[PDB]
Order: sequence, then C-alpha cells, then structure tokens
Amino acid sequence: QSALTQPPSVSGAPGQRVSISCTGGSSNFGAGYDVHWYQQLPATAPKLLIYGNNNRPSGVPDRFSGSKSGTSASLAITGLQAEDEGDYFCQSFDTSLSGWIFGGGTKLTVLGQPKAAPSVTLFPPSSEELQANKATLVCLISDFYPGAVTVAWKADSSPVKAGVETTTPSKQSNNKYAASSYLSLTPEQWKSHRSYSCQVTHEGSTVEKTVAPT
Amino acid sequence: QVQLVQSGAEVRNPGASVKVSCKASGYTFTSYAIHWVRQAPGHRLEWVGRINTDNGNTKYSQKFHGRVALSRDTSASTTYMDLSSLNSEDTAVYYCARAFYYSSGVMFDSWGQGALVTVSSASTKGPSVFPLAPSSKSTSGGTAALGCLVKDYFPEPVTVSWNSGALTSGVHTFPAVLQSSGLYSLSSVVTVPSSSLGTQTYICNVNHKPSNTKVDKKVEPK
Amino acid sequence: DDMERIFKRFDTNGDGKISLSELTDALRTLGSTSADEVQRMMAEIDTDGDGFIDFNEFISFCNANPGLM
Ligand SMILES: [Ca+2]
Ligand SMILES: [Ca+2]
Repeated sequence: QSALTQPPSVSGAPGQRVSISCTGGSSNFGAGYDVHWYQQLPATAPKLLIYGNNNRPSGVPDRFSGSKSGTSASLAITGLQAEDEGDYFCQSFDTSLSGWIFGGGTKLTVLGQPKAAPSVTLFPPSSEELQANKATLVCLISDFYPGAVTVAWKADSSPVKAGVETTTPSKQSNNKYAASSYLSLTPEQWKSHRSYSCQVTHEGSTVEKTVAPT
Repeated sequence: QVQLVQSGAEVRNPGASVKVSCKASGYTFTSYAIHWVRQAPGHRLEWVGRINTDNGNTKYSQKFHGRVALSRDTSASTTYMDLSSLNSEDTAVYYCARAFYYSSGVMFDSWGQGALVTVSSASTKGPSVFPLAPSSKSTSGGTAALGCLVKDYFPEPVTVSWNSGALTSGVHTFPAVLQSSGLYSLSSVVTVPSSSLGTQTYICNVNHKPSNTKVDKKVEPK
Repeated sequence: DDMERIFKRFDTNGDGKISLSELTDALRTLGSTSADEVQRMMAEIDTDGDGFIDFNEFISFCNANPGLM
C-alpha cells in the first residue's frame, strides 16, 4: 500500500492511555523511511509531535511515545489530559509516488462526560424528488458523544462511495453532537437495487438502517 | 523562534486563481526547503509541493496536473503558491512548512498558521425543498418523524419553521453540509404523534433571503 | 566509478543512501562545516526531498557542477 491508514477516532478518560496505529507499505515504511507524528489541536496549525519514529522536539513530554516496524507504526499517549484533544497525523515518504503522504488522521477525544450512542433516522428519496429525476437519501445522526462517527453507505450489501456527502460532527446545546449524511443517486440506481443502508459506527458499535424502494 | 506567517483568507470563483504567501523568519531562509500542504474540510493533509529556497528548484505533486506553481523571494524570505483553474474541490486550508534534516531523515518541523481558500459560487442559488414523508421506524412509541430536505442552495443561511411557527416542539434542524459542488443542503425534522397524521397538516416554511425565495412544502403521509 | 567510491565510502550503514549524519561525518574530513551549511547542501542535492541523498541524485549533482568536483 502506498498510503497510510489510521483509525478515525480514539477516546479515553483523563489519566488513562490510548494508542494510535498507522500502517504503511513496502514503498514507504518498508523502503526505510521513518514515521513522523503531528498534533493538530482545535483551531491551530499542525505541530511536530514525533519525528523519526520516537524522537521528541523540545517541549513534548515523554507521555507521547512512538514505535515503528517495517510495516506498522503506533503512537502511545499516557496520562491523558484535556489539552491533548485534537487530531493526530502520521507521515512518511512513498518512493513509488515520489512524494510525502499523510495518514487520514485520528480524532482523539478526552472524555468529559459519559458516552452516548447515536440515534439514526434514514429517509428514502421523496416521490416528488424522483419526478424531478433526482434521488437523495438522508441519514440523520443525533445526540452522540464523543463527536466522531463513521458513516458507510451500501447498495444491497455492497459499499457505495460516489455521491456521498457527510457532515462533520457539530456540537449542539446539550454538549452532544449531531451529523448527517447524504447519498445522491439517480432514480434508475435507486430502483435497480433491492435496498439501501446507512451504517453509522460509533465507539466500536454499529447501527444500520435500511430502506427499500417499496 | 522559527516562524512562518501566511497571508489572510481568500475567496475565488470556479476558474480563477489565487496566490498565498509564506514569510519566514528566525533562521537562514536559503538553507531550508519549504513544503506546501493543504487540508480540505473533512479530509487528510495533502502534500502540494516542495521548493528549494536557494536554487530555487521546485517539485510538485502530480495530483494537481500542472495547476500549482511555487516561487520564492529571498530578499523578503517569502515563498508563494499560485493555484490556477480553481474549483470547489480546491477549497481548503493551505499550510507552508519548513523541511529540517535530522540524523536519519527530514521532518516538517515548523508550520505556518494556514490560509483558508474558498472556491464558492459567484451567484446566488435558491433552494429546492422536498418533503420527507413521516416514518415511525426510528421514533418513540406514539410518534412519527417527518421533515423536509432543503437541497442545493447558496449561500448560508436559510430559516426553516413549521406551520408558520406554530409548531416549535420536537423541531430539529440539522446543520448544513457544504457539498463538493459548493452548494449547501440541510434537513429539518419534526416528531409528531402518529394519531394526528390523517388529521393535522404539516407544512415546512423555508426562507432563503439571499435568493428572495420562499417555499411552503406540505408534508403528507405516503 | 570514482563517484561510486566516494559514495560507498561515506554510506557507512550500507543502505545505498547518504543521510545528514553520514554527510556530516563526511564533511568532517574535508574541514569544518557549520550545521547550517550542511543543511543547505543536503537540500540542494536531495532533489526529491525525501531526507536522503541516493546515488542517482549524487551523480546528477556532480556532473552538473564540474567546478565543485
Ligand atoms: Ca546511509
Ligand atoms: Ca533523495
């Protein structure tokens, strides 16, 4: 693989420890390139956290520690503090592409309230939208904490990635989060499949709602 | 003490171009290369290119197809990024970073605060409203969820009320999504008792002041 | 081949690339070079900017700067 894969989100109570993995390939980690880690706190630019697998610049405590194999890397954070909340990216050089690659990033949440599972409502395309030669599926996600969800659309049992627009989780009044996902289809695509499903993943749990053209 | 200060935010139309600057200070400008990295909303960091501050030779990512160009000014210690033929997929924050060699490689040790570039539509676009028929598949025992979808409008905001403001309880208007086409879309949901579906009329009032458009969509059962 | 001898002489970990550490140890024989100067020359020869000087980047730099060699 010529890209770095990360888990979308991690969470943990203050004082506990979390781990963030980052898997690469023969053209990056296997080609003899070290991994770097960057910390992007909310509303700031990325900051160098770890360079060369496990070296820390002046100002980073030993709570952050890294490891690297020829194919995998991990970032350990012990003694979680509220100031550690943000996004974490791994980085390496890929020789097949001849350029720098970053992982997808991992949103680390330091728990300040109990977890809350998301409520999911799936709306099929309206009969008035199909007459306008359009078809949009609405997957609404509300009242969940931490504010990080993964949405996966599927036609029948096969994944769909084209025509998907997912919101980033937004904090509402009660300090919980809400999000929504939209799958745009043509009427012929909507009618040619037996069912469509919206799968929401949150803290290792999964909710799947399914609609059928009937 | 190494610092990279970038220019402010920019707004462009599909097809125009933009130039972002990155002034360096606190070190020898011509001894370290400057990299450019962009971050789309809800996307990972994307490497744009590298420029030798001294030579100044460049190296671009092929994912731009010759649309980006880097340049440097040593007398001001500033690197410039030009991105022509802009589209809504280019809407992102653009960071500049310094490459610093260590014993076994090189790292991006210092970053700039970032510059937001928004490639949005030049003209106003009114919304299309579609009724979300009432469904009781995910609601409480005696209630049903109905709504209306406000699709493809620009720009923010829109106001959604129900029954001319008489219906206020149970109304959840979700934040809008900025689609890849530069247009916004949201949904407003109301949970009502299912015993009043064949008796009570539900109409969502969408108002888009930038377009001077108003829609009163009646939401009926299937 | 004479460029090949100097390259292999300073690639002390045998990985086919020259790092900043090996280039610094190489420059310590010619004389005294400040940390800021070795950073500049590392960035000049490292064409792909990956952190190392491979053999192709070294030979490409040599016969492009004959006054330096
Ligand atoms: Ca070496
Ligand atoms: Ca190189």
